[PDB]
Amino acid sequence: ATPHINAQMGDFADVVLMPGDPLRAKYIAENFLDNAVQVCDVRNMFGYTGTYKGRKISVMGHGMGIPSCSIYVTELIKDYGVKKIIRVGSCGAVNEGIKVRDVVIGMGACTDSKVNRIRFKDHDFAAIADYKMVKAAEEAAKARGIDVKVGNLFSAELFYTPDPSMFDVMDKYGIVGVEMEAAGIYGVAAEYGAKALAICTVSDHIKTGEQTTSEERQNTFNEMIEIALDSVLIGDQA
Amino acid sequence: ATPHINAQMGDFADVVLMPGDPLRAKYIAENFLDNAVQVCDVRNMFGYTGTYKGRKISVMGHGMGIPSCSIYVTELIKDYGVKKIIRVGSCGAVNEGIKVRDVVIGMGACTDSKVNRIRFKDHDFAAIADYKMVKAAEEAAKARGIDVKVGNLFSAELFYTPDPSMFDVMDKYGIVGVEMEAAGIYGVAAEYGAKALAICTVSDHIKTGEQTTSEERQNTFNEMIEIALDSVLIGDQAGY
Amino acid sequence: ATPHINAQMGDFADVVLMPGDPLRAKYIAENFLDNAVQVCDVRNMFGYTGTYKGRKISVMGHGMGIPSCSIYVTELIKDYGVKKIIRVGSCGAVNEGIKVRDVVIGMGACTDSKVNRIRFKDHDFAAIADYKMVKAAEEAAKARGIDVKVGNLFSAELFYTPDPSMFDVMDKYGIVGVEMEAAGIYGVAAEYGAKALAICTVSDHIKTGEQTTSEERQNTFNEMIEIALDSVLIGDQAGY
Amino acid sequence: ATPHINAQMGDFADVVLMPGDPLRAKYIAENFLDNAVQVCDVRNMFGYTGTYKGRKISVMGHGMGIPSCSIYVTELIKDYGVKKIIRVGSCGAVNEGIKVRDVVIGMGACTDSKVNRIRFKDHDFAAIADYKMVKAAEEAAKARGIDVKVGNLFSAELFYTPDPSMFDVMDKYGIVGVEMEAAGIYGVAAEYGAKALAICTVSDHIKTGEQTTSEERQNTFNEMIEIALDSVLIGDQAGY
Amino acid sequence: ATPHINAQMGDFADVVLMPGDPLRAKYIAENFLDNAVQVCDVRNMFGYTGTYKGRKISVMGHGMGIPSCSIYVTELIKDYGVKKIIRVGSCGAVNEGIKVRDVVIGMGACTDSKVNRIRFKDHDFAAIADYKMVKAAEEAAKARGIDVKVGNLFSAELFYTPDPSMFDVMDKYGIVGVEMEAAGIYGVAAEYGAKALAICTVSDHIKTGEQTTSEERQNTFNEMIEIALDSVLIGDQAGY
Amino acid sequence: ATPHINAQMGDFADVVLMPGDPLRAKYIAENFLDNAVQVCDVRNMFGYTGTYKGRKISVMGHGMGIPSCSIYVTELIKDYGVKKIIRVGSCGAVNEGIKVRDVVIGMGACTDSKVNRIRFKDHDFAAIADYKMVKAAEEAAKARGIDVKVGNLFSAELFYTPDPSMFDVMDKYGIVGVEMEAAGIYGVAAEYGAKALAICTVSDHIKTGEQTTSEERQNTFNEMIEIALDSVLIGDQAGY
Ligand SMILES: O=c1[nH]cnc2c(C[N@@H+]3C[C@H](CO)[C@@H](O)C3)c[nH]c12
Ligand SMILES: O=c1[nH]cnc2c(C[N@@H+]3C[C@H](CO)[C@@H](O)C3)c[nH]c12
Ligand SMILES: O=c1[nH]cnc2c(C[N@@H+]3C[C@H](CO)[C@@H](O)C3)c[nH]c12
Ligand SMILES: O=c1[nH]cnc2c(C[N@@H+]3C[C@H](CO)[C@@H](O)C3)c[nH]c12
Ligand SMILES: O=c1[nH]cnc2c(C[N@@H+]3C[C@H](CO)[C@@H](O)C3)c[nH]c12
Ligand SMILES: O=c1[nH]cnc2c(C[N@@H+]3C[C@H](CO)[C@@H](O)C3)c[nH]c12
Repeated sequence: ATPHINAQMGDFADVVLMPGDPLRAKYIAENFLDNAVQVCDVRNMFGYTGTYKGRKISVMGHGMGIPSCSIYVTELIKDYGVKKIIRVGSCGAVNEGIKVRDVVIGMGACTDSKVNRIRFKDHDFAAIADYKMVKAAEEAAKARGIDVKVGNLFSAELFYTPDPSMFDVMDKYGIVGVEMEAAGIYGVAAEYGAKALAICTVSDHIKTGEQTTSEERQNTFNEMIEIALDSVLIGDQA
Repeated sequence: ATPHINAQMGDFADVVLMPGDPLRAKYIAENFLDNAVQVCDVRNMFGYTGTYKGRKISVMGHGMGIPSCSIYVTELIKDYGVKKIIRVGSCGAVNEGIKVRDVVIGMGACTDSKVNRIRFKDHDFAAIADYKMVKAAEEAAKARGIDVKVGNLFSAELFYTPDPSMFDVMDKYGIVGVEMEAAGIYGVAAEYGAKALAICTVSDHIKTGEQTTSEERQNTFNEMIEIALDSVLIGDQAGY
Repeated sequence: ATPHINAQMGDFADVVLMPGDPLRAKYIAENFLDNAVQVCDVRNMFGYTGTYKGRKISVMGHGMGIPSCSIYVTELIKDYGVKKIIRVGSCGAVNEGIKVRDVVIGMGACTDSKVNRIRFKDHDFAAIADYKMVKAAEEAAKARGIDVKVGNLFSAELFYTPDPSMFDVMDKYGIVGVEMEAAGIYGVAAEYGAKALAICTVSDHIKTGEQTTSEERQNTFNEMIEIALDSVLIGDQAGY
Repeated sequence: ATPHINAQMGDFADVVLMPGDPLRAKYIAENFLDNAVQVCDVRNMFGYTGTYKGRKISVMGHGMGIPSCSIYVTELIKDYGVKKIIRVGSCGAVNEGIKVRDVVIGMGACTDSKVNRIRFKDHDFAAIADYKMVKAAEEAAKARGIDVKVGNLFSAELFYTPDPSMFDVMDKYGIVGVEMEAAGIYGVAAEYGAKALAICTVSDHIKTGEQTTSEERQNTFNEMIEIALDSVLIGDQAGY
Repeated sequence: ATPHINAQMGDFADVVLMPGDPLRAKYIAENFLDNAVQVCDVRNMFGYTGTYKGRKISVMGHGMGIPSCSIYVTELIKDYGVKKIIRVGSCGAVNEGIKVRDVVIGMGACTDSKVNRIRFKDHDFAAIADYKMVKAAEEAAKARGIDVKVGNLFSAELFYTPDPSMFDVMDKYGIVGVEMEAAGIYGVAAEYGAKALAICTVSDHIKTGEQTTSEERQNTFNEMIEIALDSVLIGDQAGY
Repeated sequence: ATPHINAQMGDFADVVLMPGDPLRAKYIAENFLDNAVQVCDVRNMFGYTGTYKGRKISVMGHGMGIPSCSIYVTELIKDYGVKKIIRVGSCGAVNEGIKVRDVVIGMGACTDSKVNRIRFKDHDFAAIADYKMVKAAEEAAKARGIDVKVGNLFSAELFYTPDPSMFDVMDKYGIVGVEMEAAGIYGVAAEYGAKALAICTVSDHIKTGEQTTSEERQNTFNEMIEIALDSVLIGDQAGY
């Protein structure tokens, strides 16, 4: 066991879906997997393993923000043999053409965190997803007739930002959604030589102020989950 | 409600103890407070309000790392009228003379986060506790005969750091414990005009490799909790 | 006319292939395009427009390094209506699994340049290609039976670097090739609302020392050219 | 013996009061210590040793600015065996409720200098005073009925700042005074394993433009001296 | 041969004039040198060697921007035995009193590039010319009755800058011209132990918007060439 | 009067020589100027005005380090009408061919200070001397048969540096002397539109350990004083 995960090697599948909300992981396990079993619950950070169409798949919360998800992702990779991480998150939109409930896929993630500069000799690391995982997710979406935008996320350090003018800069630069984790997840994946992807559902609009309820974020973002799960199967086939 | 707390204004006391672990907050509420009631549970981040020797006090988890605790601390101050935050955390020691289960108090907190540079025009903001809160914590510890070191914490971004040589730099500079939150909490406190303090129990020795179990971290760090709660009463005194 | 391009609006197609070397552009126009006409030659930076399998396409050199290519790409987009840029470059390999003449596609581009920090309030801009352009290139490669790797490039400021230890960091982080341009091109595309992709042919192995000749770089990297041109046709398909 | 101090080991007490102004050091020695003797004068930077209530105490100027004071503080600690440094300085107020002649105590010191980034791998070092020294000064002030604010100083590089908008930022973040030294002194004390504290008298109001005369700064800031001296005796107590 | 220069040792003189434009190099070689022969042409980057009043002199393009010119200048110095580089460039004026066709000499060059930080442990390297080269050029100009301003250039990374407000900062600080190369050439010269100088003719006024044609930049900036060539002879003198 | 200078407009000449050490300023005034009178003495920072060969000249200490000298030089320029500042300092050598007592001239000054980044939007300001002042000083030296090196100083923040490996980088980049002021003085001069120069006598060798005494630094660096004063008269010449 680790300080953060009360599980043993083998308890996780080699692919893990990760929302920041452990109650969304519970929702995913109970409603999309067969034979689901809870495998960890330290700090209430619930993780589960079950099967989807014959395929062993895990789902586990990562908490909010880069330093939180970095602990969980690093442990899964280095202690539990995990090969692929798919973050299944929420995000706030800054572009007028991107609506609440749209699904976006972060091929890259910008950030105002220092973590990748710490890794990368204070130069610019382009925090990117694994291409084949991006392609598999886009393809899974198309097959279900779900529209997705593939582009840059922005992984924010401060949800309550003292610099809101930066949202306009994000919009100008084509950022598809604001969250707080992907750039960190992609940094860990590169560091440890694993593969990662972040898929998010727009849960609020930073410009219009439109919101979803805590309950909707927890229980109703089903399209991203279907896309994520199908993309796992597509990945196995190639 | 806010996106992260399903409570109403008035539901929290004006002072809140905050461990990173919502199960530690549950433990504190159930074992140290009278009249305890759970006031929130979004994302499993449990928060409670009760009384300690008659004084209304809340306790709530803040999650791990600066971006997480910044969310919760900001909301408590700006949305729930909270005046004082006492982080009751764990930490790793870098100094050979600081032992697992030692209690330390962060008058200041160093960090490798960018959050305070973002706030402070890319200059060095010294992330500090409120002085009277520090003094009250130290004097609560003295009364109970619990030894404490008061000094600099280091709030790390990366628990699994790619730069372990930094630990010896921290030690050379007198850092008393490594955690992942205080510098962010002190930044929010200054930005929003409130007061904060971080008190931590050493749960790991970073030099030797010693690590307490998950369960120990959750339910057995009683000294810091006693100090924290007594410090609230001390700090309430007229003219303290 | 601009200071760097003596051409008229309309003289370029809405897609432009850009090698660093204006003589590689000449090679491409003369050997891969039909009815090519030279449209510019300021500073010996040759550009041409012709057709490929009926589709109007331009090819123009961008010189070496981020500041050079930034000028040409910016002008093409803002002054010449160009919508899509495909850099067709060379690069150095840092991974021993990657060989001279391998073709790599930069879905992202790391850099030690300050240009994106200048644009992006000193934060980390993830300099990325347009996804549909990456997909079209990878599919064009497959249709030709050409192996490719899709990953991070590193756009270097100093070819003669004072810090060769950085190559090992690049390799550890999975950089598929070192060049000097993509991160700048991707920054311009995003700043000006256009689309870009960099495909490169490995021309040097930085670990082993293998180095192709100038003539080889100029006239013999055909596979990347084939992939770029084919990818334009794929990218044109309605609904792609 | 050192390039900046023409004294011998033993000439300084283990506690040194340090104003920036060597003439304020002379004022202090002549008016607050008994039997003070001058022990150094290189570069006109006067230092003295005498007794206060029989207790050996030194006072010596440190010049203006982080690089100047760092030289002197470093030498005192590493070459003259000094254990505690109490800066007795002036400062400019940025908060309207803070007045000329108010005494402030720097539990922390923010800065726009690069010196601590140089020491601390380019991370944020929270430049803090020694806690017991803060507490002793605070308590000495209360015993004399002198109000003091305990909080963050801001140690500035440029007295004539090109960025006066930063003063508004300091005020919003609760900075109690602007001086030019504490963050550097605190950085030295941590690097060399000693203890330090900065106590300052407000000599300038940065918002209103009020400025005391050079005469006043040199010979009339008596309260901070009384507090500093009393705090030495308080801090000497075995179990303090 | 190198990947950028198809010449051998001995093909270049020990002093090389370098415009960014290889066609300006051709112009110089054809009209100001005797018996100029073309010694390289890779990537269309023309270089020539002839004589001026019997003295062996080379002229070669360096392309646009710091990363491009760094390649060529580094190769000339380390692979071709070159001792002195004289950039003969264009530049944009930011001062009202500096006019198109004025000749300026960069004793130093500011920059927004990261290259010298990369070289100089992230500190500030003052990118400066060789003093005697500055003196020879200034004296050559005076002997010709040509007025020159000697001061700081600014070597820009982005010609199409997203921060035009920086031009006013340059003007306030006395920058005599903005180009894109000098700070990088000066860093290479210092890194490799050679000597360099940048002399530039104002081709654009950034404040007034006035411009010259590409043809003018290429074929008509004669005063800087005459000054540069005269300065080589002056600088050759024993005891200069 | 200012808080740092107890003099009135007119008390200073329009050129001021400035050592860091106010006792060296006294020495210069008493032994090199005619009819010198002391014009200021706040914080023991002695300043004087007299004549050299009939020319009105001032000499005043600036203290140690960039923040200290920035105060005095800024006041001299903006409050006392000063046009030219000649720092007459000491420095440490890092190159094995530069010896104690050699005289060097800082045409540029590198620095690890943040001051010019603060001024210059976080870019690289090349902190340079005024060209005619450098030329006049070099030519004054030659006329006295005094050999001088003209190049980059390094203005250090931390005399007791925690990074002595930086000295090798300085040597590799051709730094002629290490002091603690020039880069600051040059930035002030540029900010306020005045002119400055730093001439320094090597007072110790950072590589070999060789030193000079406090008394030698104060009273025996005559060559640099003679050069500085002579350079004033040369610089006054019409048309120089
Ligand atoms: O406005 C926003 N800023 C930053 N992140 C988010 C997200 C995505 N998640 C939600 C959660 C903070 O609410 C953190 O894990 C990032 C939704 N909306 C926003
Ligand atoms: O070894 C350590 N490194 C960094 N932080 C901590 C802490 C403090 N908390 C505990 C939790 C990570 O275990 C995060 O909220 C920071 C205990 N031990 C260590
Ligand atoms: O070894 C290398 N380092 C950096 N870039 C390149 C490239 C790519 N191009 C080629 C050209 C430098 O030769 C510049 O445009 C970058 C090939 N090899 C290397
Ligand atoms: O207005 C101010 N700005 C910055 N520092 C100070 C100080 C403190 N000291 C005084 C002295 C500059 O006068 C230097 O040692 C810093 C007093 N007033 C001000
Ligand atoms: O307006 C300008 N900004 C930056 N550089 C230049 C130059 C000097 N050269 C010209 C060329 C870019 O046109 C590049 O090599 C730098 C002339 N005008 C300007
Ligand atoms: O070794 C050295 N490091 C930095 N500066 C100096 C100097 C020049 N002055 C002397 C003085 C520090 O002793 C400060 O004003 C800079 C001489 N030697 C050294």
